[PDB]
Amino acid sequence: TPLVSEEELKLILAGAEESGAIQPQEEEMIHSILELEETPVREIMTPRVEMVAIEDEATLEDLLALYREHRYSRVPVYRESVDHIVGVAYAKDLLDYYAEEDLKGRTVASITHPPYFVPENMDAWSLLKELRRRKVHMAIVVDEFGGTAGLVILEDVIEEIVGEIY
Amino acid sequence: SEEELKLILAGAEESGAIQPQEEEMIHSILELEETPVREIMTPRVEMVAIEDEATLEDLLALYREHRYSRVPVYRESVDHIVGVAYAKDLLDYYAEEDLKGRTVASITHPPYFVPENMDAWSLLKELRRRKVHMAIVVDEFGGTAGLVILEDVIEEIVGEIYD
Ligand SMILES: CC[C@H](Sc1nc2c(N)ncnc2[nH]1)C(=O)O
Repeated sequence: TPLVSEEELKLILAGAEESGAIQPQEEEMIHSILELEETPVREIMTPRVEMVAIEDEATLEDLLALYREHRYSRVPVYRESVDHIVGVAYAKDLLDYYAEEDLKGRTVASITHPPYFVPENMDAWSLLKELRRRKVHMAIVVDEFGGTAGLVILEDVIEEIVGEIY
Repeated sequence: SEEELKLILAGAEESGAIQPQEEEMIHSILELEETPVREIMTPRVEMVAIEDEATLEDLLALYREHRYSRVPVYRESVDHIVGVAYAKDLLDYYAEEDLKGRTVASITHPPYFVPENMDAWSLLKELRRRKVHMAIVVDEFGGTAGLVILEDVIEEIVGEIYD
Protein backbone atom coordinates (compact mmCIF):
# COMPACT_ATOMS: atom_id res chain seq x y z
CA THR A 1 0.00 0.00 0.00
CA PRO A 2 2.44 2.77 1.08
CA LEU A 3 4.76 4.91 -1.09
CA VAL A 4 8.47 5.17 -0.27
CA SER A 5 11.82 6.34 -1.65
CA GLU A 6 15.21 4.64 -1.83
CA GLU A 7 16.48 6.42 1.30
CA GLU A 8 13.34 5.63 3.31
CA LEU A 9 13.57 1.99 2.16
CA LYS A 10 17.19 1.69 3.36
CA LEU A 11 16.04 3.15 6.71
CA ILE A 12 13.21 0.61 7.00
CA LEU A 13 15.77 -2.12 6.26
CA ALA A 14 17.97 -0.99 9.15
CA GLY A 15 14.83 -0.79 11.32
CA ALA A 16 13.63 -4.30 10.40
CA GLU A 17 17.12 -5.76 10.96
CA GLU A 18 17.36 -4.12 14.38
CA SER A 19 13.81 -5.60 14.57
CA GLY A 20 14.74 -9.24 13.96
CA ALA A 21 12.04 -9.56 11.26
CA ILE A 22 14.89 -10.38 8.85
CA GLN A 23 18.42 -11.68 9.36
CA PRO A 24 21.47 -9.38 9.68
CA GLN A 25 22.94 -11.18 6.65
CA GLU A 26 19.79 -11.05 4.49
CA GLU A 27 19.70 -7.32 5.30
CA GLU A 28 23.34 -6.83 4.32
CA MET A 29 22.59 -8.72 1.06
CA ILE A 30 19.58 -6.60 0.04
CA HIS A 31 21.36 -3.42 1.14
CA SER A 32 24.30 -4.57 -1.02
CA ILE A 33 21.96 -4.99 -4.00
CA LEU A 34 20.97 -1.36 -3.44
CA GLU A 35 24.53 -0.06 -3.10
CA LEU A 36 25.67 -1.77 -6.34
CA GLU A 37 24.42 1.19 -8.37
CA GLU A 38 26.64 3.46 -6.24
CA THR A 39 29.82 1.45 -6.26
CA PRO A 40 32.36 2.12 -9.02
CA VAL A 41 34.38 -0.86 -10.20
CA ARG A 42 37.41 1.05 -8.87
CA GLU A 43 36.25 0.39 -5.33
CA ILE A 44 36.11 -3.36 -5.93
CA MET A 45 38.77 -4.06 -8.52
CA THR A 46 42.20 -5.55 -8.14
CA PRO A 47 44.47 -2.60 -9.00
CA ARG A 48 47.23 -2.82 -11.58
CA VAL A 49 49.95 -2.85 -8.92
CA GLU A 50 48.79 -6.11 -7.33
CA MET A 51 47.75 -7.99 -10.39
CA VAL A 52 49.44 -10.88 -12.11
CA ALA A 53 49.87 -10.39 -15.87
CA ILE A 54 51.81 -12.38 -18.49
CA GLU A 55 53.26 -11.63 -21.92
CA ASP A 56 51.74 -12.92 -25.16
CA GLU A 57 55.03 -14.45 -26.33
CA ALA A 58 55.70 -16.36 -23.09
CA THR A 59 55.17 -20.13 -23.13
CA LEU A 60 52.39 -22.23 -21.65
CA GLU A 61 54.99 -23.62 -19.26
CA ASP A 62 55.40 -20.04 -18.08
CA LEU A 63 51.64 -19.69 -17.54
CA LEU A 64 51.62 -22.97 -15.60
CA ALA A 65 54.41 -21.81 -13.33
CA LEU A 66 52.62 -18.51 -12.81
CA TYR A 67 49.49 -20.37 -11.77
CA ARG A 68 51.48 -22.53 -9.36
CA GLU A 69 53.18 -19.63 -7.61
CA HIS A 70 50.45 -16.94 -7.50
CA ARG A 71 47.45 -19.29 -7.80
CA TYR A 72 45.34 -17.00 -10.00
CA SER A 73 43.13 -19.05 -12.31
CA ARG A 74 42.83 -16.37 -15.04
CA VAL A 75 45.53 -13.97 -16.15
CA PRO A 76 45.58 -10.81 -18.31
CA VAL A 77 47.88 -10.81 -21.32
CA TYR A 78 49.99 -7.86 -22.48
CA ARG A 79 52.52 -7.28 -25.24
CA GLU A 80 54.98 -4.50 -24.42
CA SER A 81 53.92 -3.33 -20.95
CA VAL A 82 50.86 -3.86 -18.77
CA ASP A 83 49.27 -0.76 -20.30
CA HIS A 84 48.98 -2.53 -23.69
CA ILE A 85 46.71 -5.45 -22.75
CA VAL A 86 46.02 -7.85 -25.61
CA GLY A 87 43.71 -10.42 -24.03
CA VAL A 88 43.07 -12.85 -21.19
CA ALA A 89 44.19 -16.44 -20.60
CA TYR A 90 42.77 -19.13 -18.33
CA ALA A 91 44.88 -21.68 -16.47
CA LYS A 92 42.31 -24.48 -16.90
CA ASP A 93 42.82 -24.28 -20.65
CA LEU A 94 46.25 -25.74 -19.92
CA LEU A 95 44.45 -29.00 -19.11
CA ASP A 96 43.44 -29.44 -22.75
CA TYR A 97 47.17 -29.67 -23.54
CA TYR A 98 48.58 -30.78 -20.13
CA ALA A 99 51.50 -32.47 -21.92
CA GLU A 100 54.99 -31.78 -20.53
CA GLU A 101 55.95 -31.76 -24.23
CA ASP A 102 53.27 -29.55 -25.72
CA LEU A 103 53.31 -26.81 -23.07
CA LYS A 104 56.79 -25.41 -23.72
CA GLY A 105 55.80 -25.69 -27.39
CA ARG A 106 53.08 -23.00 -27.65
CA THR A 107 52.89 -19.32 -26.56
CA VAL A 108 50.19 -17.90 -24.28
CA ALA A 109 49.03 -16.00 -27.37
CA SER A 110 47.70 -19.31 -28.71
CA ILE A 111 45.03 -19.50 -25.94
CA THR A 112 44.34 -15.82 -25.34
CA HIS A 113 40.75 -14.58 -25.40
CA PRO A 114 39.86 -11.09 -26.54
CA PRO A 115 39.70 -8.48 -23.77
CA TYR A 116 36.76 -6.57 -22.26
CA PHE A 117 37.51 -2.98 -21.23
CA VAL A 118 35.33 -0.96 -18.86
CA PRO A 119 36.01 2.66 -17.86
CA GLU A 120 37.47 3.24 -14.41
CA ASN A 121 34.16 4.59 -13.04
CA MET A 122 31.49 2.14 -14.28
CA ASP A 123 29.17 1.03 -11.53
CA ALA A 124 29.02 -2.51 -10.20
CA TRP A 125 25.36 -2.72 -11.25
CA SER A 126 26.24 -2.06 -14.90
CA LEU A 127 29.25 -4.39 -14.64
CA LEU A 128 27.17 -7.25 -13.32
CA LYS A 129 24.81 -6.59 -16.22
CA GLU A 130 27.59 -6.54 -18.83
CA LEU A 131 29.53 -9.49 -17.42
CA ARG A 132 26.55 -11.84 -16.96
CA ARG A 133 25.74 -11.74 -20.69
CA ARG A 134 29.37 -12.53 -21.72
CA LYS A 135 31.49 -15.70 -21.74
CA VAL A 136 34.41 -13.89 -20.02
CA HIS A 137 33.60 -12.92 -16.43
CA MET A 138 36.65 -10.64 -16.32
CA ALA A 139 37.01 -7.07 -17.54
CA ILE A 140 40.03 -4.76 -17.70
CA VAL A 141 39.49 -1.50 -15.78
CA VAL A 142 40.98 1.37 -17.81
CA ASP A 143 42.01 4.82 -16.47
CA GLU A 144 40.98 8.14 -18.01
CA PHE A 145 44.00 8.32 -20.32
CA GLY A 146 43.77 4.77 -21.73
CA GLY A 147 46.06 3.03 -19.25
CA THR A 148 45.28 -0.07 -17.24
CA ALA A 149 43.81 0.86 -13.88
CA GLY A 150 43.22 -2.70 -12.74
CA LEU A 151 41.13 -5.82 -13.27
CA VAL A 152 37.65 -6.84 -12.12
CA ILE A 153 35.82 -10.18 -12.15
CA LEU A 154 32.20 -11.18 -11.70
CA GLU A 155 33.00 -13.07 -8.50
CA ASP A 156 33.98 -9.73 -6.96
CA VAL A 157 30.53 -8.24 -7.68
CA ILE A 158 29.13 -11.50 -6.35
CA GLU A 159 31.12 -11.17 -3.14
CA GLU A 160 29.85 -7.60 -2.81
CA ILE A 161 26.34 -9.00 -2.67
CA VAL A 162 26.84 -12.14 -0.55
CA GLY A 163 30.20 -11.81 1.21
CA GLU A 164 33.56 -13.51 0.97
CA ILE A 165 33.71 -17.08 -0.30
CA TYR A 166 36.95 -18.98 -1.14
CA SER B 1 8.00 -6.71 10.20
CA GLU B 2 8.45 -9.57 7.66
CA GLU B 3 5.18 -9.32 5.70
CA GLU B 4 5.55 -5.54 5.85
CA LEU B 5 9.01 -5.64 4.23
CA LYS B 6 7.78 -8.16 1.65
CA LEU B 7 5.00 -5.73 0.67
CA ILE B 8 6.82 -2.38 0.77
CA LEU B 9 9.51 -3.81 -1.49
CA ALA B 10 6.92 -4.16 -4.27
CA GLY B 11 5.59 -0.74 -3.28
CA ALA B 12 9.15 0.60 -3.67
CA GLU B 13 9.06 -0.74 -7.20
CA GLU B 14 5.81 1.19 -7.67
CA SER B 15 7.14 4.49 -6.17
CA GLY B 16 10.07 4.53 -8.57
CA ALA B 17 12.48 3.68 -5.73
CA ILE B 18 13.82 0.49 -7.32
CA GLN B 19 13.97 -0.89 -10.85
CA PRO B 20 11.99 -4.07 -11.59
CA GLN B 21 15.37 -5.78 -12.02
CA GLU B 22 16.47 -4.81 -8.53
CA GLU B 23 13.11 -5.82 -7.09
CA GLU B 24 13.40 -9.13 -8.98
CA MET B 25 16.78 -9.82 -7.38
CA ILE B 26 15.42 -8.88 -3.95
CA HIS B 27 12.33 -11.08 -4.34
CA SER B 28 14.87 -13.80 -5.16
CA ILE B 29 16.84 -13.06 -1.95
CA LEU B 30 13.57 -13.36 -0.03
CA GLU B 31 12.46 -16.56 -1.84
CA LEU B 32 15.78 -18.30 -1.05
CA GLU B 33 14.34 -19.36 2.34
CA GLU B 34 11.46 -21.09 0.50
CA THR B 35 13.33 -22.95 -2.29
CA PRO B 36 14.54 -26.50 -1.59
CA VAL B 37 17.81 -27.76 -3.01
CA ARG B 38 15.97 -30.42 -5.04
CA GLU B 39 14.56 -27.56 -7.14
CA ILE B 40 18.04 -26.44 -8.16
CA MET B 41 20.30 -29.53 -7.94
CA THR B 42 21.73 -31.64 -10.71
CA PRO B 43 20.43 -35.19 -10.07
CA ARG B 44 22.37 -38.48 -10.30
CA VAL B 45 21.29 -39.34 -13.79
CA GLU B 46 22.83 -36.11 -15.15
CA MET B 47 25.91 -36.45 -12.90
CA VAL B 48 29.57 -37.18 -13.74
CA ALA B 49 31.49 -39.01 -11.01
CA ILE B 50 34.69 -40.99 -10.59
CA GLU B 51 36.08 -43.78 -8.47
CA ASP B 52 38.52 -42.77 -5.79
CA GLU B 53 40.99 -45.46 -6.91
CA ALA B 54 41.20 -44.17 -10.50
CA THR B 55 44.40 -42.38 -11.55
CA LEU B 56 44.79 -38.64 -12.06
CA GLU B 57 45.39 -39.51 -15.71
CA ASP B 58 41.91 -41.01 -15.65
CA LEU B 59 40.59 -37.85 -13.95
CA LEU B 60 42.15 -35.71 -16.69
CA ALA B 61 40.70 -37.95 -19.40
CA LEU B 62 37.26 -37.59 -17.83
CA TYR B 63 37.70 -33.83 -17.75
CA ARG B 64 38.64 -33.82 -21.43
CA GLU B 65 35.67 -35.98 -22.39
CA HIS B 66 33.08 -34.03 -20.36
CA ARG B 67 34.42 -30.56 -19.31
CA TYR B 68 33.20 -30.76 -15.68
CA SER B 69 35.60 -29.02 -13.26
CA ARG B 70 34.12 -30.54 -10.09
CA VAL B 71 33.54 -34.27 -9.85
CA PRO B 72 31.89 -36.19 -7.00
CA VAL B 73 34.22 -38.99 -6.01
CA TYR B 74 32.60 -42.29 -5.06
CA ARG B 75 33.83 -45.67 -3.81
CA GLU B 76 31.69 -48.57 -4.98
CA SER B 77 28.44 -47.12 -6.41
CA VAL B 78 27.62 -43.47 -6.88
CA ASP B 79 25.49 -43.91 -3.76
CA HIS B 80 28.63 -44.07 -1.62
CA ILE B 81 30.19 -40.62 -2.16
CA VAL B 82 33.51 -40.11 -0.41
CA GLY B 83 34.43 -36.64 -1.58
CA VAL B 84 34.78 -34.17 -4.43
CA ALA B 85 37.74 -33.63 -6.77
CA TYR B 86 38.70 -30.39 -8.48
CA ALA B 87 40.34 -30.52 -11.89
CA LYS B 88 42.41 -27.42 -11.02
CA ASP B 89 44.46 -29.46 -8.54
CA LEU B 90 45.50 -31.52 -11.58
CA LEU B 91 47.55 -28.48 -12.67
CA ASP B 92 49.73 -29.03 -9.59
CA TYR B 93 50.96 -32.41 -10.82
CA TYR B 94 53.87 -33.53 -13.00
CA ALA B 95 52.62 -34.55 -16.46
CA GLU B 96 54.89 -37.56 -17.01
CA GLU B 97 55.08 -39.60 -13.82
CA ASP B 98 52.98 -37.87 -11.17
CA LEU B 99 49.64 -38.67 -12.84
CA LYS B 100 50.14 -42.41 -13.46
CA GLY B 101 51.49 -42.69 -9.89
CA ARG B 102 48.72 -40.93 -7.97
CA THR B 103 44.98 -41.64 -7.56
CA VAL B 104 41.92 -39.40 -7.31
CA ALA B 105 41.69 -39.94 -3.55
CA SER B 106 44.90 -37.97 -3.04
CA ILE B 107 43.13 -34.79 -4.19
CA THR B 108 39.55 -35.39 -3.07
CA HIS B 109 38.11 -33.00 -0.55
CA PRO B 110 35.84 -34.39 2.15
CA PRO B 111 32.21 -34.12 1.01
CA TYR B 112 29.36 -31.96 2.28
CA PHE B 113 25.97 -33.69 2.47
CA VAL B 114 22.75 -31.70 2.61
CA PRO B 115 19.22 -33.14 2.89
CA GLU B 116 17.10 -33.17 -0.23
CA ASN B 117 14.59 -30.77 1.34
CA MET B 118 17.01 -28.15 2.62
CA ASP B 119 16.19 -24.61 1.57
CA ALA B 120 18.60 -22.48 -0.48
CA TRP B 121 19.02 -19.87 2.25
CA SER B 122 20.45 -22.39 4.73
CA LEU B 123 22.45 -24.03 1.97
CA LEU B 124 24.08 -20.67 1.19
CA LYS B 125 24.64 -20.06 4.88
CA GLU B 126 26.36 -23.40 5.38
CA LEU B 127 28.43 -23.20 2.18
CA ARG B 128 29.72 -19.72 3.05
CA ARG B 129 30.31 -20.98 6.61
CA ARG B 130 32.11 -24.28 5.86
CA LYS B 131 33.75 -22.51 2.90
CA VAL B 132 32.95 -25.34 0.52
CA HIS B 133 31.62 -24.89 -3.00
CA MET B 134 29.61 -28.04 -3.80
CA ALA B 135 27.36 -30.29 -1.75
CA ILE B 136 25.95 -33.76 -2.27
CA VAL B 137 22.16 -33.94 -1.88
CA VAL B 138 21.13 -37.17 -0.22
CA ASP B 139 17.70 -38.83 -0.24
CA GLU B 140 15.93 -40.04 2.87
CA PHE B 141 17.74 -43.39 2.69
CA GLY B 142 21.35 -42.40 2.17
CA GLY B 143 21.30 -42.47 -1.59
CA THR B 144 22.40 -39.70 -3.83
CA ALA B 145 19.73 -37.30 -5.00
CA GLY B 146 22.22 -35.12 -6.83
CA LEU B 147 24.78 -32.36 -6.55
CA VAL B 148 24.46 -28.61 -6.01
CA ILE B 149 27.00 -25.75 -6.13
CA LEU B 150 27.13 -22.18 -4.83
CA GLU B 151 26.76 -20.66 -8.32
CA ASP B 152 23.36 -22.37 -8.52
CA VAL B 153 22.16 -20.29 -5.58
CA ILE B 154 23.96 -17.24 -6.95
CA GLU B 155 22.23 -17.51 -10.31
CA GLU B 156 19.01 -18.04 -8.38
CA ILE B 157 19.62 -14.56 -6.97
CA VAL B 158 21.02 -12.80 -10.06
CA GLY B 159 20.27 -14.86 -13.19
CA GLU B 160 21.97 -17.35 -15.47
CA ILE B 161 25.74 -16.83 -15.45
CA TYR B 162 27.01 -18.38 -18.69
CA ASP B 163 30.68 -19.46 -18.71
C1 LIG C 1 30.15 -23.71 -13.40
C2 LIG C 1 30.61 -24.90 -12.54
C3 LIG C 1 30.38 -26.28 -13.18
S1 LIG C 1 30.42 -27.62 -11.89
C4 LIG C 1 29.54 -29.17 -12.34
N1 LIG C 1 29.96 -30.42 -12.10
C5 LIG C 1 29.06 -31.34 -12.57
C6 LIG C 1 28.95 -32.78 -12.62
N2 LIG C 1 29.98 -33.64 -12.06
N3 LIG C 1 27.88 -33.33 -13.20
C7 LIG C 1 26.90 -32.59 -13.72
N4 LIG C 1 26.97 -31.27 -13.70
C8 LIG C 1 28.04 -30.60 -13.13
N5 LIG C 1 28.37 -29.28 -12.96
C9 LIG C 1 31.40 -26.46 -14.33
O1 LIG C 1 32.65 -26.40 -14.11
O2 LIG C 1 30.97 -26.62 -15.51
